[PDB]
Amino acid sequence: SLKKGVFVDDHLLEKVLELNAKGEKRLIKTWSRRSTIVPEMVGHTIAVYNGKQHVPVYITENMVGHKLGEFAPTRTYRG
Amino acid sequence: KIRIKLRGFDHKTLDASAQKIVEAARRSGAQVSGPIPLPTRVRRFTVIRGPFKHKDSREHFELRTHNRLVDIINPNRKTIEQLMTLDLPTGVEIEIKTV
Amino acid sequence: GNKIHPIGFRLGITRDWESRWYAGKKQYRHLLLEDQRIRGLLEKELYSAGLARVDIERAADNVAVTVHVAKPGVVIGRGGERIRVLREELAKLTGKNVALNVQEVQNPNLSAPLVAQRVAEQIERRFAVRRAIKQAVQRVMESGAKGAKVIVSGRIGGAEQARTEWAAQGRVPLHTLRANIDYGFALARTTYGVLGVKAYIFLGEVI
Amino acid sequence: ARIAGVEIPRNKRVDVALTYIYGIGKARAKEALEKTGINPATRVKDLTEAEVVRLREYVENTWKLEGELRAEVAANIKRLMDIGCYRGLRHRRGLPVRGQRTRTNARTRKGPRKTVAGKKKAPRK
Amino acid sequence: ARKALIEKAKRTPKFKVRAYTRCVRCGRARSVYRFFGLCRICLRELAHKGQLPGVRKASW
Amino acid sequence: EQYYGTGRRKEAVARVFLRPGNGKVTVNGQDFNEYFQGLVRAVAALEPLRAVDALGHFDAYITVRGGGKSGQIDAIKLGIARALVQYNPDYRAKLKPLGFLTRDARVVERKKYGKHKARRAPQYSKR
Amino acid sequence: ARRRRAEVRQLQPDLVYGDVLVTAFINKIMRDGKKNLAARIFYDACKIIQEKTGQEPLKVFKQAVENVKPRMEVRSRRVGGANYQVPMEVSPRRQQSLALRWLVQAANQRPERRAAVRIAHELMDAAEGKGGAVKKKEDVERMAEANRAYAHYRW
RNA sequence: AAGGAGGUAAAAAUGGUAAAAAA
RNA sequence: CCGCCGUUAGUUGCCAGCGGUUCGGCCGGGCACUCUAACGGGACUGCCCGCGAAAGCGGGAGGAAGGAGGGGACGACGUCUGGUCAGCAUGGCCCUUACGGCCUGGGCGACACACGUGCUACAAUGCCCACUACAAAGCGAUGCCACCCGGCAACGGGGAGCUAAUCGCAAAAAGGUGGGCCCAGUUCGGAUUGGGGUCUGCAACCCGACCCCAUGAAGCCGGAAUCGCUAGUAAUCGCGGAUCAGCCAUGC
Repeated sequence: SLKKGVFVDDHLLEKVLELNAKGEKRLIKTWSRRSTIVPEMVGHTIAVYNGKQHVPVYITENMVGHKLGEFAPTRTYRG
Repeated sequence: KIRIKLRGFDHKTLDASAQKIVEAARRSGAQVSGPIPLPTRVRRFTVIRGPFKHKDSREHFELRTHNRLVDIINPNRKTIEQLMTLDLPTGVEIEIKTV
Repeated sequence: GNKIHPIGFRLGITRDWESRWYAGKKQYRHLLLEDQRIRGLLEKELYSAGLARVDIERAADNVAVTVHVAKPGVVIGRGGERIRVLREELAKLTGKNVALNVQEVQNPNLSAPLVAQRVAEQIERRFAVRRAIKQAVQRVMESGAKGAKVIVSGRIGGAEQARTEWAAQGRVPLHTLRANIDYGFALARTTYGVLGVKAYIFLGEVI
Repeated sequence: ARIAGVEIPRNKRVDVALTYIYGIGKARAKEALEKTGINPATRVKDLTEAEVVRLREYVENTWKLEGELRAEVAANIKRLMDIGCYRGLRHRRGLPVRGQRTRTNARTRKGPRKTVAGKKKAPRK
Repeated sequence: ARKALIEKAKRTPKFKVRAYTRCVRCGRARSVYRFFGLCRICLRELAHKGQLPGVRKASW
Repeated sequence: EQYYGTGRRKEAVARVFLRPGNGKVTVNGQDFNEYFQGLVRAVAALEPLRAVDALGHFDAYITVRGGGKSGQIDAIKLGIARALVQYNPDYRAKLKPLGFLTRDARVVERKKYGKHKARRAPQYSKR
Repeated sequence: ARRRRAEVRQLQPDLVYGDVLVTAFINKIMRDGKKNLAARIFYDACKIIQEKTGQEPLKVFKQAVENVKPRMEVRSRRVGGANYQVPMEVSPRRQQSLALRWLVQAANQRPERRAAVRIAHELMDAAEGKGGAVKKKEDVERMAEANRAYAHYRW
C-alpha cells in the first residue's frame, strides 16, 4: 500500500480530534471501509460502512497499522 | 548543406515528387543528392472478424507511410525560388532541416 | 456466406482512399475525427442529389471539400447559394480554409453506391422488390458493365422471415484483383424493420 | 554439529550444510560465511574446530531461528484470531490468505479436494 | 445505460485514474484502439468502407 | 584481385572477401576458431575450400553479421561457394551436383494467427 | 498421404566423419532442436571408446547396427473385427531406423553418470551383444518365430 | 476382365424429438 | 510477404581504395559490398535421354530457384429458422420524478466439488555461479529515457540525446569457456506463509505489482482416454507490441 506516509481519511483525523476534545460518546460511523486503523484510533467502536449494513468493530491493538474495513467480512458464506 | 526529408502516405506521388523536384534543383542549381529511400514507416493493426465473441478467425491491417531524403550543395537564388513554392504534394508534407 | 469488402479488396491500385492528406502520427487521430464528422454531416445534410466520393485533400490547414455527386445544379443553389451555407458550415465547424467540389459522373447506372441508393429508394417507398430491382439490374446492363449483382436482404414485404433476394446479370469476378468493381451498399428501412441493399457493379480489366 | 535445533548436516560444502537448516537459506549461508570467516568451497567435514566455534557464536547471536520464529508467527496468528482480521479470518477458514481464488485452485493452502456429487448444470449438448 | 457513459468520458472527471477510451463512432470503452480513437469493429468497418487512411488490408 | 562471395542463409550476411595465403580467415573481426567456438557445423562450412584443396592458398577478410551464429556458418558456406565460383567458372560446372550454389529455402515462417507456433494448433475439446 | 508414397529424404553426410548414419544416431540422441550438445555428447563418447578399446568407432557403430537387427518385425493382418498379430521381413531402412533408435532408448534407459558416458557404455555392451536394445532385437525375432503361423498372413 | 441381368452366403448397442405456421 | 540477379539512391554501411587514428568507420572520401525501397528480370516440362493412344511419366541439364518453389490476403450457389437490439443500427413491447442519471462503497475475485484450456515442475542433455558473441519485429516527445549517483534490492535523485535506419527500450536466451552439485525430496521444485521496503495511483482491506530475510509444501514423469505435428514443420529459447497509472499477461 502506502510507502512514504500512510493513508487514512483526513476527516478521520479531524474527527478524532473532536471526540477526543470531550472523550465523548461511542460510535464512529465511517462511510468508507478504507482508511487504515492508524495508531491514534485507540480502540473505539467502528461502525464501518459495508455496502449492506454498518459493521461495528471494537478495535484492539493487534491491528494498528492495518486497514479498517480489513475487519469486515462482507462476503457471506465461507468454507 | 540542405537537408530535406519526405514524409508521405503513398510511394506513388512520393517518388513522382522526388523526380521533378531533384531535377528542377539540378536544373536551377547544381548537384543534388538523389531521393534516398528512408525505411518506409509502417504500423501494425490486428482486429477480428465480427463483433460477436470469436477471439480466433480475424483480419489484420497495417498503416502505410513513406519516408525519403533529398539534399543539395548550393543555396542558389533560382533553386530556392523554384523548389520553394513550385509544389503540389497534395497529401504529403516535408521537413526542411540544416546541417 | 461472407465476401471480404471488395473495396477493401481493391486496396492495391484499384481504389484510392476517400481521404488523401498528410497525417503525422499525433494529429492523425483528431484529423480522422474532424474529417469523419465532416463526412457524416455531409452524407445527410448534403444528400439531396446523391454522392459517391467523399474525398478530402488536406495538409496544413488547407481543406479540399471534394465530392462526386450525381447532380450539381439543384445542389449548388438558385444563385450558387447552396454551396455558400454548406461550405461555410464546414468552415464554421472546421475553422481553417475550405474549398468545395461538385464533380459529376454523367452516368447514374454506373457507380454501385448510387445505383443501390435508388434501388433502396424504390423499396423505401414500398415498391415490389424483385420486379423493379431485377429490371434495375437490367437498367445497369442497359448502361454497359460486364456484370451486376444487386442482392437485397431483409424483411421482404414483412412476413417475419427476412431472407435475401437474388438479383444479378453478367459475370462478376470480385475474386479477381484487376476487375475494378464498384460496390455500393444502401440501407433499406421499412416501418416494419431494416432491410439490406447491396449493389455489385463490375467494370473491366486492363486498367 | 547441533549448532541449530539438533542440526547435523555432515560431509558437504559448508554452505549447503548451513542451508540444511531452518531459518538459514543460501543467502544467509554466504552471509554468515562472510561474517564468521569460514570458507564456502571448503567442505564442512574437514574443518577446524576454532573457526567453527567462533562461527556458531556469531550465528545465534545476530539472528534467531525455528524456536521463536514459528512460535512468533503463530502468535501473530493468535492476533490473526484477535478480532479475526480478514487475513486471519480466512487463515481460520482454512483457506488462502491473499484474496486469490477458491472457485478452483486451492490445493496447498487447503488439502487436495473433497468429493461431492457435482450438482450438474444447464443445457450444453 | 450508455448515454451518460459518453458524458462521463466527455466531461473528463476529477482524478486521473478515472478516464477510459471511447470509440467515438460507435460508443465503447474496452478494446478501443487509442491511435484511431476507435473500437475494433468501428476500425474494421471504417477500413473496409474504403475510408481509413494510411492503413491497408494487411497481407504480409 | 579479390574473391567476393555474397553469403546468405536464414537472414544473415556473410560478406566474404578473399586474397591468397595460408589460412588467415578473420570472421567479422575475429579468427574462425573463436567466433564459432564449439559449434560442429563450423568445420563443416569449411568444406567448400576442402573439396577443392585450395583451402590454404587464401588470406580472407570475412565480415559476417545478422541473424544467427550457426546461420552465419551456413552463410559462410554460401559466401565461399559464391567467392570461388567467381574467379574460376570451371569449378562452377562441377560444383552444382554437390549443391554448393543453392542458397536456402528454409526461413522461419510467420507466426500464423489462430495457432501457437505458426502451425502448432491449440488443444481440442468437444467433450 | 494417400495419393503419394511420401519419402525418406537424405539426412546429413555427417558434419565430421562423412557418413549418414553417424549424424542419424546423433539425430536421435538430439535434444529436440538442440543438436549442439547431443552431437557433442556422442562424440565425447566416441573418442572415449577410442581411448578405451582399440576397435574403430565407425566399426563398433556398424556392430551396434548389426548386433541389433530386427530382420523380422511383428505387426497385424487384415480380417475385419479381428487382427492377426503378424510378423514380417522388414526392409534394411526400417531395420536400421528401429535398431539405432532402440540403441538410443537403451542408451537413455541406463541410469549412469553422464550422457556421453551413458551412450558409451551402452554402445560397449550392446555392440558386444550383452545389451538391452539387443534384447529387444532377439525378442522381436522370437516373436516373429513364434508367430510363423502368421507367415503367409503378412499384409 | 466391361456393362446389364439371373439364382446363392453378408452386413444397423439403442433411440423418443413436436408443430399452426413463413415463399 | 520470401530466397538469385538487374536501374537509381547514400549521416545505415564502408578501408573494399587510400590518409590519419585518445588507433572508435572516430577524423576525409567512395558506393562496389551490407543494407534500406520503388520500377524490374528470372522458370515454361522451355530443353536433353526413355516410357505412356494423351494427360502424364521416370531420370538428367543449365539454373539461386524444378514440375504446386515456400507463406499469405482471396472463402462461391448455399445449409444451419447458428449467434449477437449487451459494440452498432432497426420492427414491435413495456416503463417514464423511474426498468433513467449521479455518487459512494460492496461486488462480478465467493468455495464443499467438477471440467476445459495454459504455466513452471518432478530434474545429472540436468540446476547453480563466473565469462564472451549472432537476432528480425515493434515501440518511443509532458513518451523513450542513455548516463552518473543513492539502496542488499525494489526503486528513487541529479542529469545527455531523439517527433528517430542517426538518441534509447536492449538485458536475447539458447550456444560456447571455466568450477560446483555427486542420485538426496537433493543448492531439484517454487506453492503456503509470516517478517519488512518501494513503486503505482486521490486512495492497493476485500483487490495491484515489484523487491529484501526466512518458512522452503506438494511433486521422484502421470492409467480409462486423448492434443498437435510432413520441413526450418516438432520441440527447445528468447524478443517486441496492442490495451495500459498500475497490473492480476502462464492471455493474445
